[PDB]
Amino acid sequence: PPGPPGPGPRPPGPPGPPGPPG
Amino acid sequence: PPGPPGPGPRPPGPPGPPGPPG
Amino acid sequence: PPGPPGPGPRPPGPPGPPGPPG
Repeated sequence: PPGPPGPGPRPPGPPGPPGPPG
Repeated sequence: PPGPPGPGPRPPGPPGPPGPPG
Repeated sequence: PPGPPGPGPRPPGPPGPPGPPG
């Protein structure tokens, strides 16, 4: 008969924007 | 009596922080 | 049969580049 559903593993986000202007 | 359990797929994280001060 | 698949948790991205000089 049918089995129950199996959560997957945890990639990184993209880089942040450039820092504060000097 | 049930079948065996089915892991799901691995999303990307949020943007990184702003970089260091200029 | 085995059940259906179970998505996992979403790291923050790296810091951005240095801010522009001023």
